[PDB]
Amino acid sequence: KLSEEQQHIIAILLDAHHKTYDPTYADFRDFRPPVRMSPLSMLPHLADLVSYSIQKVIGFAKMIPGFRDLTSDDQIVLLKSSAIEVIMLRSNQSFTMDDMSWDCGSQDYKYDVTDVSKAGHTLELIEPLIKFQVGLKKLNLHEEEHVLLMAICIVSPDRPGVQDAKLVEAIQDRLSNTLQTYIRCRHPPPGSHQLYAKMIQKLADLRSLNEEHSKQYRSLSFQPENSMKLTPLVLEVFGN
Amino acid sequence: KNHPMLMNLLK
Ligand SMILES: CCC(O)(CC)COc1ccc([Si](C)(C)c2ccc(OC[C@@H](O)CCC(=O)O)c(C)c2)cc1C
Repeated sequence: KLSEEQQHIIAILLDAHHKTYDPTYADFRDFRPPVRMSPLSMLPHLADLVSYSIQKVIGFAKMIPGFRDLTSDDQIVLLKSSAIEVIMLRSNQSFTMDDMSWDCGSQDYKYDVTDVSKAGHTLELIEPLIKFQVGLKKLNLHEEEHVLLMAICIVSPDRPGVQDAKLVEAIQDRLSNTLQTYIRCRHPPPGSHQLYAKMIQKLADLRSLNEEHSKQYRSLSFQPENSMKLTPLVLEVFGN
Repeated sequence: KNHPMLMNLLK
């Protein structure tokens, strides 16, 4: 019982994802190369990767139905607070549970816990990050549910600094109703409710992952020798 | 507290 508006929304989000996610990872060749050999040897490569993904998340967010009906300040607030979470979400497409790594094409662009360690982060973040990727992968989401979850995570009225929270909620409500209805067409109860509840829990997990990444990013970026290796976009989005 | 790069990408 997907309405034609709900079918329209899913078609829009699927296309937006296909225009902002490159499964070939061809643009990785333009990043500063990874050094693995202590110095934060993977910070330059991973900073470029994160910077590249921030751009993709902005491109995806712009195509969410209703997002551009918000003020520019609310668009900025929603993107600044959600960029880290959407990166963790969209990274799950490359995550594989064979060796707990993000496989993006080749061994050069295959990242494990030690590579994240090589960017300055500790297990306080990486251990919660890995169990998130595993639990998300075990859901075996359809691409429809995946792109809906990313959009819902962006248009969240539960963000500090939001001005028109009621408008943000109304936009999220139709994405949420679209996701709930899509699940019901593919899963009878109670499995239908067990899936949507686990997806909302993943959004809750991202909030604590958001908090821990910002704590470690603040300690890392406070050192000028580290922030020198970042990009201007990362400094703007992750800093102010 | 100003985001000229995000604004440019949002435009
Ligand atoms: C620089 C700031 C720091 O904190 C250092 C100060 C480091 O931050 C880091 C470091 C590592 C990770 Si990650 C979860 C191992 C990861 C994996 C894969 C991936 O690829 C996305 C690809 O899916 C996009 C493809 C496309 O859109 O075409 C991305 C983006 C991230 C995340 C963060 C936030």
